[PDB]
Amino acid sequence: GYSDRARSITLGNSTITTQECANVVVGYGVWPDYLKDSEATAEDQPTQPDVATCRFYTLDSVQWQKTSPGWWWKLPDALSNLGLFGQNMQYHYLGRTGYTVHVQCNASKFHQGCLLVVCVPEAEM
Amino acid sequence: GYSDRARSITLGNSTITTQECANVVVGYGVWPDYLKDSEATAEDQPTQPDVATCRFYTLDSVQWQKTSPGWWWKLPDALSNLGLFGQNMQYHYLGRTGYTVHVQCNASKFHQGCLLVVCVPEAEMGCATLDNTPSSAELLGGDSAKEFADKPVASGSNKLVQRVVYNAGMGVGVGNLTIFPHQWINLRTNNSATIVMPYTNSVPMDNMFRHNNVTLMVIPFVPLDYCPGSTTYVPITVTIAPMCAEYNGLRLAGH
Amino acid sequence: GLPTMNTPGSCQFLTSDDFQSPSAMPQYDVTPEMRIPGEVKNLMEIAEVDSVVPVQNVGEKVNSMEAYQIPVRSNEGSGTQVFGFPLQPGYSSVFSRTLLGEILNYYTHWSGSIKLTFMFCGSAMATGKFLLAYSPPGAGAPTKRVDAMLGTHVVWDVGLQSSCVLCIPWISQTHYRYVTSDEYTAGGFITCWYQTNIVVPADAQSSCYIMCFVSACNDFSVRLLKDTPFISQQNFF
Amino acid sequence: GLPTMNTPGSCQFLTSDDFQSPSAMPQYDVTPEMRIPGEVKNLMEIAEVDSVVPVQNVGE
Amino acid sequence: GLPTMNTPGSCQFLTSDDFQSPSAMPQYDVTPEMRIPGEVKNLMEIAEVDSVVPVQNVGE
Amino acid sequence: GAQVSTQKTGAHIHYTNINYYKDAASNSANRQDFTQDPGKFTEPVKDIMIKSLPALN
Amino acid sequence: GAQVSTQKTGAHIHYTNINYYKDAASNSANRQDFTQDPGKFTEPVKDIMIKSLPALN
Amino acid sequence: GAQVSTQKTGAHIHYTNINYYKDAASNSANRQDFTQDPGKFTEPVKDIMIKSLPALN
Amino acid sequence: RVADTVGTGPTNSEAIPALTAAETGHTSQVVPGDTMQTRHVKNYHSRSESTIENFLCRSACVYFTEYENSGAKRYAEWVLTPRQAAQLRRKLEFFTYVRFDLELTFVITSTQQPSTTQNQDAQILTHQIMYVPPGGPVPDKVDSYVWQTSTNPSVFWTEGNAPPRMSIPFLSIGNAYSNFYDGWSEFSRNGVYGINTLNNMGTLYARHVNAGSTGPIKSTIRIYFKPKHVKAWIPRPPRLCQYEKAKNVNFQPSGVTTTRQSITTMT
Amino acid sequence: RVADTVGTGPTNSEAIPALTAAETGHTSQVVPGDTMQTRHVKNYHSRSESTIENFLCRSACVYFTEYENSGAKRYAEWVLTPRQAAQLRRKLEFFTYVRFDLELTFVITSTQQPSTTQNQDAQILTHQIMYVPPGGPVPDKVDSYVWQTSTNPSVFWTEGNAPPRMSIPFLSIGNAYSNFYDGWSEFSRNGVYGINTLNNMGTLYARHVNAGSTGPIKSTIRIYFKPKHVKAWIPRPPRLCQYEKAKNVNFQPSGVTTTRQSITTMT
Amino acid sequence: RVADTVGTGPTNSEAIPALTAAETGHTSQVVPGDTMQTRHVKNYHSRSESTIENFLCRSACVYFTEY
Amino acid sequence: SITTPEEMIEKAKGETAYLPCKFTLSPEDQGPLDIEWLISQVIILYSGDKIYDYYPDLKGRVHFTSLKSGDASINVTNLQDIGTYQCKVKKAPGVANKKIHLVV
Amino acid sequence: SITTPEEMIEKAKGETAYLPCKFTLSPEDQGPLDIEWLISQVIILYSGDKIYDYYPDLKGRVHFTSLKSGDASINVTNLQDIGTYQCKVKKAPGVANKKIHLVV
Ligand SMILES: CCCCCCCCCCCCCCCC(=O)O
Ligand SMILES: CCCCCCCCCCCCCCCC(=O)O
Repeated sequence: GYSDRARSITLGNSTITTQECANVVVGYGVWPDYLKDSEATAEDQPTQPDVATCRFYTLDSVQWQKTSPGWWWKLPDALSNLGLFGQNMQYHYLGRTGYTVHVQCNASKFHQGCLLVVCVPEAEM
Repeated sequence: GYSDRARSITLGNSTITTQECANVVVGYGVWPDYLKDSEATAEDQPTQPDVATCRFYTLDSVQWQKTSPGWWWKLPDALSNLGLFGQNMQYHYLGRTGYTVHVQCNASKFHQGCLLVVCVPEAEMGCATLDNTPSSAELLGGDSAKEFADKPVASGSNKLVQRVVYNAGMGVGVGNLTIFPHQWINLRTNNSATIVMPYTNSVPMDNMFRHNNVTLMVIPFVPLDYCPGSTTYVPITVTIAPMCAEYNGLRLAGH
Repeated sequence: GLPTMNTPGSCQFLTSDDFQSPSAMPQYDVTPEMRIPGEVKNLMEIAEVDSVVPVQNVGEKVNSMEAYQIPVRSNEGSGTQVFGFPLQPGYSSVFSRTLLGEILNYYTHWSGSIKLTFMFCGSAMATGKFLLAYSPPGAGAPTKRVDAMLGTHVVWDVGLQSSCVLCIPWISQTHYRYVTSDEYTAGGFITCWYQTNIVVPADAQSSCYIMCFVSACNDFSVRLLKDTPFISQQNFF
Repeated sequence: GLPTMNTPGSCQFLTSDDFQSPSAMPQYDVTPEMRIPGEVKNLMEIAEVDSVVPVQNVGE
Repeated sequence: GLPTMNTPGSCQFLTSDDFQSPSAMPQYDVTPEMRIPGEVKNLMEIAEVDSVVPVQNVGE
Repeated sequence: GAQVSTQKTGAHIHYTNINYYKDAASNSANRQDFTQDPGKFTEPVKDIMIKSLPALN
Repeated sequence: GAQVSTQKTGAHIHYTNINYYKDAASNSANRQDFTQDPGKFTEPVKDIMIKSLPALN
Repeated sequence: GAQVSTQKTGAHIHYTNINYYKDAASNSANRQDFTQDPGKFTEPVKDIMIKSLPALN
Repeated sequence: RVADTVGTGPTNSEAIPALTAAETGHTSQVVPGDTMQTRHVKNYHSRSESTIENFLCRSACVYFTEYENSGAKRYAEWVLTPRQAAQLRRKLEFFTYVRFDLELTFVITSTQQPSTTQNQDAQILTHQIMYVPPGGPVPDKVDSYVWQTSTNPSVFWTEGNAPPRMSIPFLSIGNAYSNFYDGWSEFSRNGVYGINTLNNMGTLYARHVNAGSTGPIKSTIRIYFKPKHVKAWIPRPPRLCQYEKAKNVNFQPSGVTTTRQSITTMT
Repeated sequence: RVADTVGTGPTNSEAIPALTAAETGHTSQVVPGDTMQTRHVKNYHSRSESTIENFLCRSACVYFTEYENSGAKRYAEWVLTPRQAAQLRRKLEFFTYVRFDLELTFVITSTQQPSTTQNQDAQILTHQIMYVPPGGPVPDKVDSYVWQTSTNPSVFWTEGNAPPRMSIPFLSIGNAYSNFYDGWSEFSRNGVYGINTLNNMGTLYARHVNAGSTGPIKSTIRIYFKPKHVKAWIPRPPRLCQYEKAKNVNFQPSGVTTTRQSITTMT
Repeated sequence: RVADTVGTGPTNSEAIPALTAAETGHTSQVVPGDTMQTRHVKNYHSRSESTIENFLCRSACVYFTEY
Repeated sequence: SITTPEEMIEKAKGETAYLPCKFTLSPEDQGPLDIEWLISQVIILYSGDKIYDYYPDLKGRVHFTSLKSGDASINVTNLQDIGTYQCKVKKAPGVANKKIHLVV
Repeated sequence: SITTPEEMIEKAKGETAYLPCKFTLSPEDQGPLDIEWLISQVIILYSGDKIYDYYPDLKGRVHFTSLKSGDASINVTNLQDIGTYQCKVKKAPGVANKKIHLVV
């Protein structure tokens, strides 16, 4: 007997644990997988580090003030200079990958606020 | 469907009920029982009141201030003057018993503090002087608090006991005192701590008046804190309940 | 007269030999064992228990109960360092005096994992997140939260369950490590940063403490019995 | 020449040891035992007997 | 006391003898062997290999 | 009446032993006694605590 | 031709012994001979005296 | 529990041995271990080279 | 033998092995495979050298004393106690109650003392070691009738052979030796406080059977204890403060540990 | 046992056992019967004395030191290392990695030193040898409390008996001893370069338990290593240049071999 | 091995184990269970060290002389 | 084992000074008993079951309070006497001593 | 083990001479630390965790750069000082020494 508010995620040598959370949204009902042999086009063999890239990278924090409009990040551009994920994409010509976005904002009972977290594909600006 | 945070203990004509608690520690995995026929040595028959002693006795409370080092109690010496438990041990020569220690400290969400509750068997304590030994009525206290003291006790020709909290009066690290059965009271979560201790000794029965089996210690690792306005007087209360107690060698009263 | 021949190593005394010897008290009746609770059969049952770690052993804190406490507070920033210390269970000032560390001081080699439990000791209204990280040797101590993330880390979220466990695994080239300070068999570094910031409401204390307990996993081992460097006897007491 | 090795505790005399020793009078014929009454096999048969106690051991 | 007798050659040290001796570190757990390539079991495997011969070892 | 036991070897032999005294406190030490039970010191609680489930629910 | 006997142990092991002389007064002492009979010194009467009954009726 | 093995004799006898310690690093050396395999140092190639055939054809 | 590490993979679930409560004693039984991805690794390491028998069963000097063959100090005496030294005492004080057989070894060495006598051609010295049980007669002098050792166990040694070793059975009226005692011997609770009350191990006497020369000679005896067949109960924390006396646990308060420079300092 | 020679006869064929390519490592596996006529000869020669065990398993002195019974130098110390001597080191440096149990033997001899004291009638000397593991306390003086040897293994010897011998198990954190190491202990690559980085064998201490006389006496101890149960990997060429230091492979360039008179000279 | 103590209870009867005659040598063979209530106690104590062999078989100096 | 070996006693002048040296004989200790009082050189001596009365100033002033039972205390008088008194009790197997500091 | 035991340092006059003696303590070596600087007769001495300032010409000129960590170097000044300096570091189990030649 446990509480659905508690969740743990383990990827690579990294873990995150939540005491209060809502749920996990799984995109369009699809869990990310590898490229099949009937959908591929490139002939040469792919590399798959499998552990040195697929872990958790923590970006710089941002202060939420009383008059902040909002923030945006490009997921491919954000991890360009971080760890071995950046190095692999630098040397290679073609890269295919999926992601997860854990956003953490903790406040006391007295504090009141609302934040919308959405992922936009082809978010041309 | 209930919550594991709620517990009730019934002994004799007494009960305790907790709304918030951690768990129950059961000593060294042993639940206290009576003396078998292959482990006994005394011939004459034991007495077993079974109800008039094995109940809950509530000792005097102690104020937890912002600068309290800690407190210690001798479990055999503490219940010497309380109820029929004291009277039975007075008349008899040999006494064998087990105990439980329910320590209660309740504070609000705003209050923050940490308390360590540990039972130490054969907790021999040292004297301030290196040549002499601690006097009685200085180490022992009847229903009394017997608090510790940050910083060393002065060295002179006096049977004073060394009360340093960091050495704990035994000359060992205060942190490593987790080797004995211990429970932590965290004001933000745990409100009380329950520990069950089986009889532990190198002999089957022992004279309760001249020997102490265990020493209960309550030490605030993290101090008590709050903001102006909240309640300042925050007390700690201790209840002890002898379990499976038996006595032998009835004679004239005294010690 | 059976003809025999004495080999080298006769009539010598060995501090560690296993021979039989004639009893000086023949036909002695020992007392029948009674069941005393809590029997120790191995020293690796004393080491698998938690022990408070003096992380703040700075200045005169060692002469106070303040050494055990790790001070956390509310600051106008993020990614600041809470604490950090090397992974030397027998030699580091931080672990030399804990149960497991004291046991290691009687051995030359040690090999296994290490559990580090952290308990939050603030108000029940205060909330926050911490990043606990372990970095393998090769490049120096991480100086930023970003450098620390690249190593083994766990993001701890304070809630109903106050404690958290970072399990430092066995990453070594050799099979065993040296209890004594050595450079070939180096340990690593263990650091703690602010994943977010401590959030406190009004009329509550914004300066909290954490406590750290250290123990061994189910795969710990030790070797080469030696003499502890801690005890010193001037003369027969 | 069987190779052996001497352990500590050799060539010592123990007031309470149990070893064999070469008899100095070989092939000696001892006298045949006769049944004498009242044989003691343990010292706790001498102790289970009553003995007058000097309680008034005062002065002369 | 088993009667024995010491033969010549006792209490001597031989640079090339084969005896047992009491271990100074009792119940020691050695590291499990790993397979390292190229194990030598005899010195006549080092000798069956070719080696360049200095035939013109004249003067400097 | 001799006892044959196993020698302490590495991983990845038998030896013989006879008792020459009648005292049982003259024998050699018992070095090969590998038995552990840390469930007394560690996990000394009444209600069993599963690892995956929460501690206090 | 060796004799195997029991060692003296506590309550709540075997040992081996061989005789190397031909004299029977060279052997070791007989320490394990536990036989008592105090009915000679204590209770040395002719008519048996039961415990519960009176001595002289 | 004794082991009987063969002695080193000329060409063109058995001996007895017992282990008296419980350590496995106390026994005598292993002198009679006659096993060779020079196919590692000599002939360390991938494609096997027969003697009679040419080396490089 | 130690447990082998298993292999786990990526996980997204409600299970929380890491998050727990240290308020309860319950030492978390988590393994690395719960907070990261691990590979399968067989572990052939064995928990053998850490057993209490291998820990305690090694000889350790507990007391060394002198005597002469002329003058005033002609024999030596020492009540049996393992608290004279620090190394053996600290190791034994990891536990509250211990129960073990004891193997005793002695090392006796003589030394010719400075004098002015001439023509000193000494003979081999023989030494006698005698034990007196709690209550036995004690020798007033070096030629007392006590040395007849009718019942007391004794040992004679001629200088030059292997040291003398004897084995002693568990001697106690209790069911275990007590390293720590919290209480008094007298009921009135006014007297000796501590383990001293329980201890009763008798006295040991050593001396020269013969003079052996006309010049002075001083002999020294060192005693070595080895615990065999060990049993131990209720473990307790190791001694931080240095020892002061042999009868009690009197100590001087000292720092919990050594100090560094900062809280983020790596040295 | 060695292979027996077979018998061949006259041959005229296309087979070419002799002609081959030494560009490939392939050491030609030709036998005399391929380039001449041979007779059948049974060979009872056995390849027994050439095995690594028979090669390495022989005692060999590695270090001898002195101490006194009076004055300043009262005890001796030596970090365990087989590179002190040349004969044992050269034989061990035929291989890169070795793994063997060690048998230790000591030879202790005393000598009465010149002085002017009178009436010197000495007693038998007893010597104590003590081992300190990498991290153990080391004795500051000759009467230090370190010699209590509670856990350190030690040995006592009375002058006149067979030498003292003990057996040591493979002690290493690795899987094989390394005779040669190419690298550094520090990652920054600026410090000690060589095997010295890997070595960690502890220290050995020897001393007189008693003085034994009024005149000076100097004792000397010689240490003897015997490798048992040997395993060896990856052979390497024997040392040509003479050794210079014990920590490194520093050498002085020397001639590949000795010189003769001509290229056709037979001497 | 020594005898084990048994368990008795309250008794009101004509039996008189305590009352006896010491005029006769008859050493009273009474046990504590006859004059009080006792509990059952197994006794593993053994009468071994008291035998005449263990009592007398120890070396003892009888005479020392010079020449 | 003499209780409170380190002790300081403050007694006013004109009042008899009471010095207590109570001891507990060890079971191991079974030898002739000797009790000696030192003033820092002796004031009184008990040996072979005999009491001897050593110090000219304290002659006729120092006497025992009880010795065989286990109490070897003295009661001094006519204080003027500032000094340290060491009570040394001797048993053949073991020995103990207590030092008392007297002011005025 | 002191790195570069044989070393030669050429320093111009009027420039402080920097002499470096960095060492790596052995795991076997666990004893009291002593650092001694010889001029070929001492300029400075570090012993029992105490620094002593020996040479009249170099008095008030020789001082350590850092010792406990593992660096025992000195920084001399007012060169005129041509000589050989031997840095000898002592641990109870093992000892090491480095000699530096200074020109002008
Ligand atoms: C010549 C004969 C000598 C025999 C001497 C026997 C002395 C035995 C002493 C045993 C002491 C054991 C003390 C253990 C105390 C403890 O473990 O706390
Ligand atoms: C009195 C006890 C003495 C015990 C001393 C044990 C010391 C063991 C030293 C082993 C050294 C082995 C070094 C091998 C190095 C190599 O093969 O390259």
